[PDB]
Amino acid sequence: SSLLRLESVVMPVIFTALALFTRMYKIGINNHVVWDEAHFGKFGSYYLRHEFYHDVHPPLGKMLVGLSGYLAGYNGSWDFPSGEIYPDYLDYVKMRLFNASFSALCVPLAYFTAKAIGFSLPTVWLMTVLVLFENSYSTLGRFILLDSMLLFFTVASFFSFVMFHNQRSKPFSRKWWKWLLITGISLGCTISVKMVGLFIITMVGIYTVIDLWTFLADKSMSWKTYINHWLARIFGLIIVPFCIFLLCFKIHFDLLSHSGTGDANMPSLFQARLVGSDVGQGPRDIALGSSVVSIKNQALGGSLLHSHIQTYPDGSNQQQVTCYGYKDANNEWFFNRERGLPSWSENETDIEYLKPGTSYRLVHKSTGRNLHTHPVAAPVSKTQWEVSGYGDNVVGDNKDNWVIEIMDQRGDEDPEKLHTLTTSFRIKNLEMGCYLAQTGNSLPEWGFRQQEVVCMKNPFKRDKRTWWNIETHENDFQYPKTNFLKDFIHLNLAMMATNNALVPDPDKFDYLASSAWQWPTLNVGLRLCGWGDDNPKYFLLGTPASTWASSVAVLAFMATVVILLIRWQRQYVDLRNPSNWNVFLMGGFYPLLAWGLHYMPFVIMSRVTYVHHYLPALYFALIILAYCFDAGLQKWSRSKCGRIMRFVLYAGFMALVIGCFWYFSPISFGMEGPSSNFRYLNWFSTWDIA
Amino acid sequence: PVPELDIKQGPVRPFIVTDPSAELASLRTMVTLKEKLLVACLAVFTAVIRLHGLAWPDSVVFDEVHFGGFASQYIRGTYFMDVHPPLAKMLYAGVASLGGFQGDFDFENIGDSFPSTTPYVLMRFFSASLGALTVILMYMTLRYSGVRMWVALMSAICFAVENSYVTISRYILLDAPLMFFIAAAVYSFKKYEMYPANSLNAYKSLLATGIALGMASSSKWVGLFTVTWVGLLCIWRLWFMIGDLTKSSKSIFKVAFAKLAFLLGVPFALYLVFFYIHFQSLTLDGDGASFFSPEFRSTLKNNKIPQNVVADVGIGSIISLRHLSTMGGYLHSHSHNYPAGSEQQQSTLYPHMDANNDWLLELYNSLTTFQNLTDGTKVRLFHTVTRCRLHSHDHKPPVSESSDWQKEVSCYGYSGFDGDANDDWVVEIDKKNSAPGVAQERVIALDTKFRLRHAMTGCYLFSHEVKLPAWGFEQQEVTCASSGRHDLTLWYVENNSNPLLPEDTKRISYKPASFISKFIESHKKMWHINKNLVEPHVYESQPTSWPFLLRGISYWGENNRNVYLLGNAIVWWAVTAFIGIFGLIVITELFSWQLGKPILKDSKVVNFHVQVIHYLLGFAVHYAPSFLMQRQMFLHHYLPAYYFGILALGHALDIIVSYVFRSKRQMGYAVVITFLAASVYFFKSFSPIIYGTPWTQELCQKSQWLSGWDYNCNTYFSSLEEYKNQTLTKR
Ligand SMILES: CCCCC/C=C\C/C=C\CCCCCCCC(=O)O[C@H](COC(=O)CCCCCCCCCCCCCCC)COP(=O)([O-])OCC[N+](C)(C)C
Ligand SMILES: CCCCC/C=C\C/C=C\CCCCCCCC(=O)O[C@H](COC(=O)CCCCCCCCCCCCCCC)COP(=O)([O-])OCC[N+](C)(C)C
Ligand SMILES: C=C(C)CCCC(=C)CCCC(=C)CCCC(=C)CCCC(=C)CCCC(=C)CCCC(=C)CCC[C@@H](C)CCOP(=O)(O)O
Ligand SMILES: *[C@@H]1O[C@H](CO)[C@@H](O)[C@H](O)[C@H]1NC(C)=O
Ligand SMILES: *[C@@H]1O[C@H](CO)[C@@H](O)[C@H](O)[C@H]1NC(C)=O
Repeated sequence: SSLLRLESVVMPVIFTALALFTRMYKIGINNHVVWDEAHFGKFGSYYLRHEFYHDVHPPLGKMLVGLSGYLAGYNGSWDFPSGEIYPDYLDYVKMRLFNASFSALCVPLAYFTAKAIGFSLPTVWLMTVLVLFENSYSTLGRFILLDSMLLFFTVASFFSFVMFHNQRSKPFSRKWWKWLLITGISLGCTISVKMVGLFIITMVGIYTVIDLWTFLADKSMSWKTYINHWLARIFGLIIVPFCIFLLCFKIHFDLLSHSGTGDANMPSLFQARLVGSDVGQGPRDIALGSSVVSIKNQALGGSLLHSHIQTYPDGSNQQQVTCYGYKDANNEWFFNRERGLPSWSENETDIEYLKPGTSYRLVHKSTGRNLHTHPVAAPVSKTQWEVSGYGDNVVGDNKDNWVIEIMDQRGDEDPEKLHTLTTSFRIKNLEMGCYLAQTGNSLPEWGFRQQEVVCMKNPFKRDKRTWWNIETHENDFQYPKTNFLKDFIHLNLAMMATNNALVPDPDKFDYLASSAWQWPTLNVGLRLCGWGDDNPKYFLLGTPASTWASSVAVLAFMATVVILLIRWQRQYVDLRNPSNWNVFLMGGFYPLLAWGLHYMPFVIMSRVTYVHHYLPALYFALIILAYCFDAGLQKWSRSKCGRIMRFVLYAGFMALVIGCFWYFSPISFGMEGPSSNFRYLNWFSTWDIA
Repeated sequence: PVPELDIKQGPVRPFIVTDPSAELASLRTMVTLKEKLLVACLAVFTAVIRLHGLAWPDSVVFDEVHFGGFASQYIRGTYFMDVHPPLAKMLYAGVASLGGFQGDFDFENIGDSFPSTTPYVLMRFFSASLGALTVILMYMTLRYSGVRMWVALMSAICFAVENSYVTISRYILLDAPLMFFIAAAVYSFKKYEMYPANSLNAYKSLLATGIALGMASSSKWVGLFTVTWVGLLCIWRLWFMIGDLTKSSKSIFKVAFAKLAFLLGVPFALYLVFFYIHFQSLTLDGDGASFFSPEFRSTLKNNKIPQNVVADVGIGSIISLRHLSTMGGYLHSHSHNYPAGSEQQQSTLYPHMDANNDWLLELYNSLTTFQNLTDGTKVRLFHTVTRCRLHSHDHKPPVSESSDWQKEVSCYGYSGFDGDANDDWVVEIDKKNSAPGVAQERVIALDTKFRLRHAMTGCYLFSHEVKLPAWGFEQQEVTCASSGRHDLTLWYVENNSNPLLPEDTKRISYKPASFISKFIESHKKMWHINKNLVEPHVYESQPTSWPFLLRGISYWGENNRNVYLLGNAIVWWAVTAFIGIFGLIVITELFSWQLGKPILKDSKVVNFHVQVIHYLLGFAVHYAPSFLMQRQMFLHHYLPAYYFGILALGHALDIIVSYVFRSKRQMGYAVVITFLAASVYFFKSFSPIIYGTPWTQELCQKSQWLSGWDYNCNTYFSSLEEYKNQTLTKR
């Protein structure tokens, strides 16, 4: 009618207004860098200086922190330490205003989310005051984080997901393609802010597999229409979230182009392309005798060619030739002529350029041994021989002859000869015929814990372990542009490598870390800043009216799918009309599956997990609690005393999350006192809050 | 053999009843004389094949040193620690002592010949006897699963011929009693399938599933995966009992509660009883209980754990701290210097009692008083032998040197001449992990558990499970760490003595290990070794390399003979070929089902897909959690899952005979007789790799089909004649 349209207009701006109030009320009061504002603020400052970095998370969160800084009149010149005060030019009020505007847009998007998943009108209000009035969201929405952005594109992912579900009855319409492409864009932004956005794509992917499954059984659907469904779902649910992800790494690579911290996580050609370039040389590439080089492995894990002065305890008592991964004068190498010829002299006049396919003797500079494989096998891998260093310019054998073979050229110069950084080369022995390789495995402590170097007889030419490149040249030129897809793969493998390096040791007590069972039931919270009486002090935990009742609603619904499934097998006809099945499935079931996908990887994985990882998982738990208020009180809409009991039960629990948000309002709004004033909301132990 | 489906019309859709008649019980048991004659014939053939040439490898074989030596430990009574639950080692101790075995032979390393005092051929007879009975349990399991008589006979003869079970069951190993009790669990549960689930025969089958299932779970922890598999099949069967409408709800809860009671009560009861026989028979204390708590060791006989130490400790007492969490712990300092840091006197964890574990409690500031150790009383730990304090200068750690936390602690100082504030240690009693009473306030030996905070750096005294190889070998590291784990930070005092206390002092001793704490502590060491059992082994395999039978494990090499575990590859590759073909045909029956065509018309195809979802699910639950393990594992961990693979392959041969060749069963029996004939041919060619019987080298080269499996092929001679005129060495 008219009153429902009136609440439909004036009510989203009341919840939007209480979202802007709830998330922006004491933004500029703490006056110090906080929990991960020190990290993600710094990463946002890397874009404003256009300096390269490496970090675990995908860039669209950090690019939105850079866009959060460009709107603040800030040039990135201040790195973000932990704990320190702000300089007066860094207007952090616009940045915290920006992220708290993302959570303050996460609230009305939950309003229209709950409007889309059925939900008779008091349920939309309880779910909007439920996502709105919460100290976990308004605590972690207050700051320079990409948890507000992960939460925002998770809510836009579920919202555009149900708005895609609501036009399944008229497929291939304008609304169908609209919310399918908006679901693709929001899912792609959900990965590209943080890599745990694969969880919502597991949920929408399970919905898509269930749709294509039930579209196999429709008798009227032709095969042309069904193949149009497959191309529509792989396009708008696979290609578009991958095109947004690739576009985010295109703005990541093409935006920042200088050097910075964490530049060493790249292949040396991409590091040579960027502006800083402490790995490149202008005029000349390589020559014979005078070119002092350091050979680098292009394998993921290989390092510089090293030769320390200790000799082999297991071998032919020659000098150890291993691989080490830092700058050293023992990593210096050069080239000498083959066996039978007079060697290099320091008073030559012709600067000979090196020729591939020609045998040479690779001589270490600071020590003076010839690169050689000798008839003692490798110590760890007993399949192949062992690489050593023997003799000088005249003492040795015919096995000292090592050829140079071109494997790949990056153009912009002569491809016939060996070069620096533009010539990936394999090295093969002449008499034996083994290719110089590197397994990457670790040696025992006799070789000072360095890399194992093997010389395999027949590896393949598609092997990355045999590919070496020249990095240093020691006695007008631009390096070519690298392949963008290859840099995408190498940078995602470096991100996954830092994820594997993020696994904690069990001996160090990380005070801030938590386990996933503590995030519901609120066993522990999270201390975001310094707990002195000077600064206002924040604390991450949910409002215990929302997430206790919400967690017990996930337990009460996860044993409602089972009860309705047992009663389904017992031939009961549970959900009669398509309306209440629509509210069960979209309002109830896919939030149980999105809760499970957003939560159960955090209880399975071996990684440092904190309280702020439950914020996307808590949202679907709050949808589940909204459903347990929706369908659980649907039968009370028919009796008058049941109707009045229904509205005072909705108003009772809504007043409970109002009063329990306001009672715990100091732990998001500041706790400006001396931290002993706030022991009244220290309800349990392990809530280290006072 | 199998009846037609009895489907009935519910109020919405048709439902299938789950109450078999007594006819289904009579069709699938040994009701005739010909079937008992062929079970007796398969028992003769199996008892010849599984027990041929026994005690011909008359030396210890791979991991026969382990479970044989542990059987010797149960005979001698000296306590030991192994990864596994006790029943299939204590059971070899009962077979051994039943055969006249009195310890007396440490099973040291592979190749040690048995003396003529140890019964090994009787233990080998027990292991290969249970490995023979699992064949007859595969026949009866298969017939109870609903299977033609002759195809169960030829599939079970095909299982007696399987090389991997003859090797794994012939020797003193763990997978032969384990495989017997898993096979008896699926035996008794498939016997429970065919009974109407209310009668007394069905509850006898649940009780036999309980004692066999939990007697598998108590022999090796992969039996817990058979508990999981049986439980998922209980979700299957209770799901279809919900689907049955003629069954009342009280009947479904009676089958569910009695199913839960016989199938989780009786496994947990038998598991606890077998650990009670473990703790009750293994009473002596040896070097095996060297990494157990001193309250654990207080139950054991002939202890060196100190009893009746002085409870109330005072300032001026020669004491000895012991680390709580890491079992190898004492504060230990002796006259050897570090290789790094400041190269002062080292502070280590030495697990045994010395005089170098002794420390004085002296104040920062020896009177005639008894100033108690209150909470926050800063003291200086004065080592009484080498005349030094405990000093925590901020230098590099010895072996955990990559540590921004974990500050290094040492021992340096002169009594009366070099005493500074950096030798202080504030005693902070943890009031939670200490027992209540007087010990919660002040320091009582054995009863409180305090934490030594350094008074000038704010860091706590810390240790963990990393030793020191430089000097004082096999001794761990003492550090002074901030933000280290609160579990690894606790210290307590034992073996204290001061002159300023009378001889009528209230002593204290340990609370000696109530059976629940004994059980839980033993399982924390089970899980602790089992998770951290990382050794570089040359025959170690990878779980995705098991179903293709590449690179099997080796067992024994002596006197121009070898034993090597590679399975019957023409049964192995047909098992996993049937995992692939059954996955493909169940995908094409899902898509062909929903796409419009009707699937599952004939009842034999229905019981085929039902029992191969059952058996394939047994393959899934015994093989997929071996991917979820960060430890080493060999080819014989696939083998419980491979038992369900050969059951499902049994049903594959049944669907070749019984459905796809209904009109011409001579071709179905022709396919099964060529498969069985090729299987027995693979056994006959690979018999000299099982029994340690002689090959020739020109055929040993030809037998290596894949180059992946490699068993020292130059060990054999060039002809079989040279073995008769040959003497053999004995180690
Ligand atoms: C996916 C892994 C799941 C693993 C766990 C599985 C189940 C445990 C979860 C919940 C168990 C509660 C089930 C109550 C169902 C009420 C349905 C109903 O109320 O209807 C009952 C049906 O009786 C049943 O079938 C109940 C079967 C119970 C199954 C076995 C229960 C497990 C035993 C306890 C195990 C531990 C449980 C707690 C675990 C946390 C009344 O039907 P009727 O015959 O009177 O009317 C005839 C129908 N006409 C009128 C249409 C014809
Ligand atoms: C079939 C429906 C019945 C219901 C039961 C359900 C499933 C039963 C079926 C198979 C058992 C599932 C076990 C895998 C579960 C974990 C998945 C996993 O992870 O392993 C997968 C693959 O594993 C397998 O090779 C599956 C083997 C299944 C048996 C053989 C299948 C037939 C294939 C040969 C067909 C021959 C030709 C046919 C025509 C003649 C990869 O391993 P990964 O990723 O960990 O390697 C990473 C290791 N790093 C971390 C160290 C790098
Ligand atoms: C409830 C109903 C409705 C019906 C009742 C149905 C029912 C009977 C049960 C309800 C259905 C149900 C879901 C049960 C859950 C199963 C249950 C009780 C418990 C979970 C069991 C588990 C799967 C896991 C936890 C245990 C572990 C400690 C597993 C670690 C494993 C190992 C590391 C083994 C190592 C041994 C070997 C591999 C290596 C050494 O090998 P070597 O010899 O040295 O080389
Ligand atoms: C960045 O802003 C600060 C703040 O005034 C200023 O001092 C500095 O010069 C600026 N740097 C650049 C490169 O603009
Ligand atoms: C030290 O404190 C304990 C705590 O009750 C007390 O029993 C003991 O008598 C005290 N020591 C002396 C010498 O009073």
